[PDB]
Amino acid sequence: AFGVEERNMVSGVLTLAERSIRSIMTPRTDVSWVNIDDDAATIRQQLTAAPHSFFPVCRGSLDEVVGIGRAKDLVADLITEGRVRRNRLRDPIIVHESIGILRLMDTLKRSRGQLVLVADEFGAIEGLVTPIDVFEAIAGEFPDEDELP
Amino acid sequence: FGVEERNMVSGVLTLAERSIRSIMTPRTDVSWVNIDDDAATIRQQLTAAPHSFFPVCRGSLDEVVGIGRAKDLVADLITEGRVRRNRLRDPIIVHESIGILRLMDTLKRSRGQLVLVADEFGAIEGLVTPIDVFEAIAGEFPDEDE
Amino acid sequence: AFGVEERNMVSGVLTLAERSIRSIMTPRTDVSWVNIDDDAATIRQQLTAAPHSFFPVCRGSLDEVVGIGRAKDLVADLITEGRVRRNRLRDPIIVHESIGILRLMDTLKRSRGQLVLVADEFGAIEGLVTPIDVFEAIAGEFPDEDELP
Amino acid sequence: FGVEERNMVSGVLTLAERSIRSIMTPRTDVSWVNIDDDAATIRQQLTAAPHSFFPVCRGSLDEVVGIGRAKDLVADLITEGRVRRNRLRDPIIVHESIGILRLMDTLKRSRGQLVLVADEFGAIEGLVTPIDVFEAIAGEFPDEDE
Amino acid sequence: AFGVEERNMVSGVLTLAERSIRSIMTPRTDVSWVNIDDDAATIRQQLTAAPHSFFPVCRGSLDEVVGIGRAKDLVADLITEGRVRRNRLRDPIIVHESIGILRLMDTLKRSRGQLVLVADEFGAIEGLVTPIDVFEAIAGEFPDEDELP
Amino acid sequence: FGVEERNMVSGVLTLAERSIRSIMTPRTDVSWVNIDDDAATIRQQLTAAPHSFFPVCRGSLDEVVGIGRAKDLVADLITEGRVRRNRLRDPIIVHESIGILRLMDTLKRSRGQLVLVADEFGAIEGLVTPIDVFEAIAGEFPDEDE
Amino acid sequence: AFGVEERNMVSGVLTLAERSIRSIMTPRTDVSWVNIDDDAATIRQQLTAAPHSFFPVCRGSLDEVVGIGRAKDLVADLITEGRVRRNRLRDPIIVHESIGILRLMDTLKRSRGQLVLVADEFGAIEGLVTPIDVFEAIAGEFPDEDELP
Amino acid sequence: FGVEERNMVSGVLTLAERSIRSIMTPRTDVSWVNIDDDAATIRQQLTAAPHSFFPVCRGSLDEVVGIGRAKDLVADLITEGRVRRNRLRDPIIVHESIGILRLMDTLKRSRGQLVLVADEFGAIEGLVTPIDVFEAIAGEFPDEDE
Ligand SMILES: Nc1ncnc2c1ncn2[C@@H]1O[C@H](COP(=O)(O)OP(=O)(O)O)[C@@H](O)[C@H]1O
Ligand SMILES: Nc1ncnc2c1ncn2[C@@H]1O[C@H](COP(=O)(O)OP(=O)(O)O)[C@@H](O)[C@H]1O
Ligand SMILES: Nc1ncnc2c1ncn2[C@@H]1O[C@H](COP(=O)(O)OP(=O)(O)O)[C@@H](O)[C@H]1O
Ligand SMILES: Nc1ncnc2c1ncn2[C@@H]1O[C@H](COP(=O)(O)OP(=O)(O)O)[C@@H](O)[C@H]1O
Ligand SMILES: Nc1ncnc2c1ncn2[C@@H]1O[C@H](COP(=O)(O)OP(=O)(O)O)[C@@H](O)[C@H]1O
Ligand SMILES: Nc1ncnc2c1ncn2[C@@H]1O[C@H](COP(=O)(O)OP(=O)(O)O)[C@@H](O)[C@H]1O
Ligand SMILES: Nc1ncnc2c1ncn2[C@@H]1O[C@H](COP(=O)(O)OP(=O)(O)O)[C@@H](O)[C@H]1O
Ligand SMILES: Nc1ncnc2c1ncn2[C@@H]1O[C@H](COP(=O)(O)OP(=O)(O)O)[C@@H](O)[C@H]1O
Ligand SMILES: [Mg+2]
Ligand SMILES: [Mg+2]
Ligand SMILES: [Mg+2]
Ligand SMILES: [Mg+2]
Ligand SMILES: [Mg+2]
Ligand SMILES: [Mg+2]
Ligand SMILES: [Mg+2]
Ligand SMILES: [Mg+2]
Ligand SMILES: [Mg+2]
Ligand SMILES: [Mg+2]
Ligand SMILES: [Mg+2]
Ligand SMILES: [Mg+2]
Ligand SMILES: [Mg+2]
Ligand SMILES: [Mg+2]
Ligand SMILES: [Mg+2]
Ligand SMILES: [Mg+2]
Ligand SMILES: [Mg+2]
Ligand SMILES: [Mg+2]
Ligand SMILES: [Mg+2]
Ligand SMILES: [Mg+2]
Ligand SMILES: [Mg+2]
Ligand SMILES: [Mg+2]
Ligand SMILES: [Mg+2]
Ligand SMILES: [Mg+2]
Ligand SMILES: [Mg+2]
Ligand SMILES: [Mg+2]
Ligand SMILES: [Mg+2]
Ligand SMILES: [Mg+2]
Repeated sequence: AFGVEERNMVSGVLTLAERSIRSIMTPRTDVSWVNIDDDAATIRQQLTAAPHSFFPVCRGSLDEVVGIGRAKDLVADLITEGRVRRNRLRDPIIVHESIGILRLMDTLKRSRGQLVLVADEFGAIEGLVTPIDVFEAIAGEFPDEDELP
Repeated sequence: FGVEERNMVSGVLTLAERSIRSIMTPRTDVSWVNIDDDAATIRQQLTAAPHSFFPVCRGSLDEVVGIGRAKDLVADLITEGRVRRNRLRDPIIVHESIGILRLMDTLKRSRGQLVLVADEFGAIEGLVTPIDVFEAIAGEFPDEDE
Repeated sequence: AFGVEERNMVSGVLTLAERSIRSIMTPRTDVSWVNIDDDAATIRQQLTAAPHSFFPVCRGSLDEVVGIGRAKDLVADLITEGRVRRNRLRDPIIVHESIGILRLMDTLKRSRGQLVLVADEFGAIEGLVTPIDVFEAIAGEFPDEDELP
Repeated sequence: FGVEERNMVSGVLTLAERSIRSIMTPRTDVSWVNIDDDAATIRQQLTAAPHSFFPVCRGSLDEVVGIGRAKDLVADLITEGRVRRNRLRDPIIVHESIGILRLMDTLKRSRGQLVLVADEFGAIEGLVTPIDVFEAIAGEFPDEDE
Repeated sequence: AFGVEERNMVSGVLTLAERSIRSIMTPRTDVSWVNIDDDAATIRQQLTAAPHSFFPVCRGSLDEVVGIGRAKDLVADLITEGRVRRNRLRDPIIVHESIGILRLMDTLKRSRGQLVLVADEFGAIEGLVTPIDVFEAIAGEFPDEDELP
Repeated sequence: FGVEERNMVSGVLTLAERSIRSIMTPRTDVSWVNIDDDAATIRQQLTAAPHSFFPVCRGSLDEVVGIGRAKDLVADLITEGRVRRNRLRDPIIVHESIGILRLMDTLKRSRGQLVLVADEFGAIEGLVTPIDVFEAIAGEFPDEDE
Repeated sequence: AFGVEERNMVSGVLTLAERSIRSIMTPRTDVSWVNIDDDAATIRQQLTAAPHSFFPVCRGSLDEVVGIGRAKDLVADLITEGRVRRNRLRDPIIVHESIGILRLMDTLKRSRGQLVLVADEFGAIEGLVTPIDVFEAIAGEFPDEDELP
Repeated sequence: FGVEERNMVSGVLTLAERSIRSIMTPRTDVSWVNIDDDAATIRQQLTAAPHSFFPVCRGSLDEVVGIGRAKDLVADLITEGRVRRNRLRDPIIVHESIGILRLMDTLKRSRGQLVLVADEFGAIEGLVTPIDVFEAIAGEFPDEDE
């Protein structure tokens, strides 16, 4: 009744509680984030080149997060107003890496499509996670358009 | 405790038995862009919906021209006053009968783009993304507007 | 002799004196304004994307109004000189929101096509108004190209 | 007082009786761009006139190619040395006999663009914007050069 | 043997010594100058939009002249190096407006195709002049591509 | 003194008697761009010469394709690796027999662009700008390399 | 058995030890270098316009070298992130001009395709060299795409 | 000492006797871009290899479409999602039998671009750059990955 795919997924589920958030998250070095101080042309190019829809919007560096922006809203602001509208950003959802995957899933269920940032106590961004990252731990890779197929 | 794992295992072991119809976003809930709408109408639709990809169609849902990314559509609508057809992505379309395991292989190859479910005559029955499959294993991940 | 359209317009006229400027003006959040400190490419994009012909030109923020610019003149300056020519701007016409619509109409008649800014005593811009905004209070919506039809 | 309201009400109640001819900017006062003029001539014309939209024509007013926004025309003239035809807006044109109430519906749909008034043979009789109708109700809103 | 054209030119010659440099020069407000602090895209656009070949290159404002640049050299620098190369600029030739046209002609003969700046004792640029400006005083207008024909 | 004026008046009164041949830059001194040269060669030629406008030709001077502005040619050569033909200006060409007064009217209409002097078979005899005429009245304004 | 080409190359080899690094290097004035403080559009244009693959990446001026960048990596960073990623740069290899060509060849053999900078004791960049520069001293010119053929 | 010079002189005096085959990068070691690969695959290939120029081919090495510069290919892959054919450089191709001296003349004219070595039927045998010739005189200049 069941085959290799199911067995692998069941194994995945039974190891979630042992794996770290660090092991599944998109790491700091691969975070795509918008520097609100960049010029409109630069940001616009970045938004179209990335496969992602939500972006931390920050002032000068990744750790200086002002909010989370939706690409489709950001592009509109940048074209018509020449800058990101700060008051249109969503509040970040942020967790510590130590909470583990089961607790993180509860948070992701409440995040309504928004990425979750992983940060230390001093506010340093360690990475970010979405439901896809957890699902991959169960069912295997769903690579982005700019990742190996 | 241990319940979350038990429930997820149960979910996995019933995947091959459930239909695509039972997990997909149904036709009635599809957000799609009518390329013949005026630009202000489409712009409003795009910001109001929570989704990032939209079928882009001429006049009705079944008349699919391509799949558009909202962030690209928005820029075109503002700078060109219309959706640029030649910027749209090719649709990925499956028949509902292929089952969830086969659909998962397709979704892995879709690289983030929604997959349309259509009959042999081209009628769109719904659409599906990896989240829809994940929900069958792990419970609901409600959209912003749900 | 008269029908629904006339009755509605007459009702509109007979309620002008009761309605506030706030209720008819384009509000602060929707003001399209040019930041004289932005680069030429950014401003040029903003001017072509907006349906409007006149723009407050400001230094760094909306409240820091230097003058009112005509898009067709601004585009020329930006292309040929790389910047807005400050000395070519028109002096702003500015009223307090409390003056009411009848008095505002007198001002609009004298403004010769230029938008009127609505500001508080401390110089904070609350909005802007043109004859179209008053006419809409009488005759119904005349939506811009980027507003719902 | 109360006079402003009385006068505006009187204006409203005589709208359906007045002709489009009586409120429009007449042919003799139309500012239009001759696409065959040299760039410096058109640039000067555009800055000197108070208007934002111009019929763009080949050789004479009746030979309308499209409607141009001054801010767009200016950029083309400087960067390309000529008016780009394919950037012009489609003209909106009515017959003078349709009356002011019907014209108002057209103006609401024109989204800021002037409406041309022309006869059946294409002769341009004048043009009209919402301001021209508003003046019939509320009195004059003189242009910069009036 | 001679007609209206000759008579007009002879009149022009016989009034040169009475006319001021101010009356023939391109005035300050119409000087096209490059701000070395502008970004490459802005300057490049300015150079192609202008009909002129030589440009004062200045730091922040017209009066802060660093040298005179040749458009064809400037464009090359801007594309390949992203900035104007200061050491490639030519030294400015500068006169006071009071020297009169006959003396200015001697200077123009020595300027080898380069525009001459007209400045006051405090270094404020009042305008610029080339042989065309003097010739126009004799023979009538030779308008630029962006001037009325 | 008074000599400068006397000499300039004498110059004016002999203009209608002098030939275009006698004031033009002769064929042998024409700087022209061979569109078939490699980009580095043309770039070097453009910086080395003092002139701003160049006939752009295919293989030989008489095979004129258009007139190019150095600042435009340079950008094309760097970004495209070649001269873009469709960016060139239309040549203005006169016969040497028209005389200086008529040539002056042409130069006034050329808006800064050099005028070519050619025979009926298309052979380029030289070129002329307002400076060449001015020199006939006022004495030499030597180029950087003269 | 041997002809003019061989004789010339042999002469070249027998004079290497007498020639200076200064005589073969690309001099300071012709170094193509990336200013990490420039905007993405400017740098991108510079990278495509130059025939070179490796570039010193510097902060504000050539002497302030942060590392050596590979064009293909830089372009990717600039498009997707809007800036050069400093941590992806290679460490510079730097020699003093006095070491002579034979010693420099040993260094070039170890540089694995990366250009070698020539600098004084105070860190002023005098030029840069690759194996092509040495080979030209033996076998004659191999001009770049933007150099005379 | 004096040995480096002696060895280099020996190298020079055996150039005309050595084959192109003996100095070229052989077919098996050619890095080439398959234009039909997906963008992420090509992007990874380009960053991983130490080389700057790549033959760009359709399906197999012999099906050469053009030569691409990595920095240009990368930009196209990110902005367009594919290699733009019309941006590629024309290949320079020689037969292995022409010998090293003649090849050096070709390399001097190639302006930095690799030269392909192919047979009369179009089979690519290898490729060569000035470094390959220099190594025959002066010893190895190993690539980053060698
Ligand atoms: N701004 C971002 N920067 C880096 N990675 C991101 C970003 N947003 C999403 N991701 C990653 O993209 C992958 C797919 O996640 P998904 O929820 O489908 O987002 P999206 O479709 O917006 O990329 C996940 O690995 C996720 O961690
Ligand atoms: N255009 C669309 N119309 C209707 N539902 C959609 C659309 N795009 C995605 N969905 C649904 O939204 C839910 C979340 O899917 P996800 O892949 O996160 O897409 P998104 O973030 O773009 O909404 C899924 O149930 C999916 O089927
Ligand atoms: N710079 C501006 N920013 C925001 N709204 C504006 C601006 N200029 C005009 N408007 C609004 O545009 C609408 C139409 O006004 P109108 O006088 O026709 O100006 P325009 O044609 O220049 O847009 C009115 O609601 C007016 O308040
Ligand atoms: N191109 C034009 N030629 C002549 N009159 C015009 C033109 N455009 C507008 N008008 C007139 O200018 C007056 C103000 O109209 P409005 O809609 O404010 O346009 P604008 O601000 O562009 O002049 C109206 O009487 C209108 O008919
Ligand atoms: N940088 C400049 N800014 C403004 N006017 C200029 C400039 N350079 C030349 N001119 C003006 O252009 C006109 C033609 O002069 P000319 O010597 O032919 O220069 P060019 O061909 O470079 O424009 C003259 O009126 C001259 O004063
Ligand atoms: N392409 C060219 N080849 C040869 N002579 C030229 C060329 N362009 C201009 N000249 C000559 O240069 C002199 C100065 O003319 P001018 O109009 O100032 O041009 P420019 O500043 O571009 O050299 C004149 O004698 C003119 O005939
Ligand atoms: N960034 C650079 N700036 C200036 N010259 C360079 C640079 N990189 C290489 N060169 C020069 O280019 C020529 C060819 O060297 P080569 O090793 O083939 O590098 P590339 O192919 O990257 O240009 C040599 O003269 C070398 O000194
Ligand atoms: N696309 C390629 N595939 C395989 N080898 C290459 C390629 N390009 C260059 N080479 C080899 O790399 C070595 C260094 O050559 P060089 O001209 O410095 O090129 P690069 O710096 O681009 O690798 C030479 O042996 C040359 O044959
Ligand atoms: Mg990513
Ligand atoms: Mg989602
Ligand atoms: Mg993962
Ligand atoms: Mg991934
Ligand atoms: Mg939905
Ligand atoms: Mg996704
Ligand atoms: Mg849902
Ligand atoms: Mg608006
Ligand atoms: Mg108006
Ligand atoms: Mg309103
Ligand atoms: Mg409105
Ligand atoms: Mg008028
Ligand atoms: Mg309007
Ligand atoms: Mg009027
Ligand atoms: Mg000028
Ligand atoms: Mg000159
Ligand atoms: Mg003059
Ligand atoms: Mg002039
Ligand atoms: Mg010459
Ligand atoms: Mg000139
Ligand atoms: Mg001369
Ligand atoms: Mg170089
Ligand atoms: Mg190399
Ligand atoms: Mg050398
Ligand atoms: Mg060289
Ligand atoms: Mg290799
Ligand atoms: Mg090379
Ligand atoms: Mg090797």
